[PDB]
Amino acid sequence: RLTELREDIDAILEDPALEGAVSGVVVVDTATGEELYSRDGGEQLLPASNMKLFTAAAALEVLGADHSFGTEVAAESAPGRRGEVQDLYLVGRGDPTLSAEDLDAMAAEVAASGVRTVRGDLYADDTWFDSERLVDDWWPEDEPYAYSAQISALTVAHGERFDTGVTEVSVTPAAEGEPADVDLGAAEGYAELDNRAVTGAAGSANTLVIDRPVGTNTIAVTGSLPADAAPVTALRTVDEPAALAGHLFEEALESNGVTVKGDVGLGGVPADWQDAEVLADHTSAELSEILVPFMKFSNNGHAEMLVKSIGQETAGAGTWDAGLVGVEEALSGLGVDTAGLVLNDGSGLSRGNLVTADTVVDLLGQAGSAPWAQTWSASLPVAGESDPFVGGTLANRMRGTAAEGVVEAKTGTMSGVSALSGYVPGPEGELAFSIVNNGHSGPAPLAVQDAIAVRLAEYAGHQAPE
Ligand SMILES: *[B-](O)(O)[C@@H](C)NC(=O)c1ccccc1Cc1ccccc1
Ligand SMILES: [Co+2]
Ligand SMILES: [Co+2]
Repeated sequence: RLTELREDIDAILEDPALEGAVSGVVVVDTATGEELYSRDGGEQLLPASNMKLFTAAAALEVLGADHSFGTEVAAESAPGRRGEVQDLYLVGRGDPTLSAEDLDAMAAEVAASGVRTVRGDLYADDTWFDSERLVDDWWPEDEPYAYSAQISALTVAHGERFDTGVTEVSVTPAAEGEPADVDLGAAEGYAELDNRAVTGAAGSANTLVIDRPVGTNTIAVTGSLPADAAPVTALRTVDEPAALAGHLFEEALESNGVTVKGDVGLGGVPADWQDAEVLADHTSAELSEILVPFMKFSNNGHAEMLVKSIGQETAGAGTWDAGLVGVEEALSGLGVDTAGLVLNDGSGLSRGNLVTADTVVDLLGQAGSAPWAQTWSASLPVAGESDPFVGGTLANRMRGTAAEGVVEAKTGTMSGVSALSGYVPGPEGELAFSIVNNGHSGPAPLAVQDAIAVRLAEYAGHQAPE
């Protein structure tokens, strides 16, 4: 095809959805190196979550595909005869998957290694990273939601998708007139609850709202929920994620016969502790396994944690500023030319980011030529696949088309921003593309993205199913 394929994409790209918008669309054969389509490939645009590609590759570079994260528990000395200690520390070192059950097993160890009592205070130590909890230009009004999760070294991850810094809020109706039962889940007895919610008559106005008023650690429920309606689970953030982890760990300890007589709160392992006793430790799966629930579902926590991890590796500075310089650096070292990159964050959430479709495709190029390449591939959503962990953010797109089970792309979405970028493998060769829609006045031009994606899939020796 080539110029015929060009014509096909030229046709797609006029669509009345893309009215008033800029679009970096770039296609390259991995093998031939040749450029197969270009348009505004050098234009600066916000990537939203496509930023994640840059973060993922950097992290792979700087930490290696087999890097593992640690949590541990420490006291100044071994427990004393009746099984006692003074202060006690739960210490995060950036594990983006540390779970309530992981906490449990660590508690069980503290018991197993002799401790009957924490006769002083328990600290949640998250100082491996700085404590700047949110990016300069993140929007305040987003904060209660999961994707705006606070960023902290010590952070508990909820459910199999390892969403950090949240709690699940359960809202279950009673009967018409009667109020509704609200659970804060993991955050119970950590965050405040202000339940003004009320079950309404069956099949009526659903007007429920689960909020955390800016600057507070209070879950505000308000509005109505119909009696016949199904129970609403809902993911919501909390302030100081390490304090929550502290609280959960108190719960864990007491639940393993370890009494905690003092306060729970934030604290760093003191410098005057030269022979600290590591009573318990946990180790996350290596970075390879972590990239999946990260990239599949586009997890902001993980991204921004890895930036601060890149920060700690290259500079010993668990900080966006260093993490970010260590991102630019990593990439330059990968062959990627970063002239057009503007880094504000690692997830894409920052409006302050900028990219170009060549900078993307460049990166895609350099990535498939890598010791890690394979694990990089394993992270990206694969179109039209039911199983959330295969489909990721593309599970419900390009179904029953050439691209289904073929195209390896990464999504990026925001009020005025869309993006699709990855690999089109197949019989007639591998292929690499970037489509970065920006400023479109309506809904995210997903039809265009998908229509182009299928085009390439056919171009690779695939057929639409029947
Ligand atoms: B990325 O997936 O573009 C990511 C940075 N976007 C968000 O986290 C985001 C921004 C604004 C509103 C909602 C969300 C969540 C989201 C949006 C699309 C796909 C996945 C998650
Ligand atoms: Co509790
Ligand atoms: Co096929």
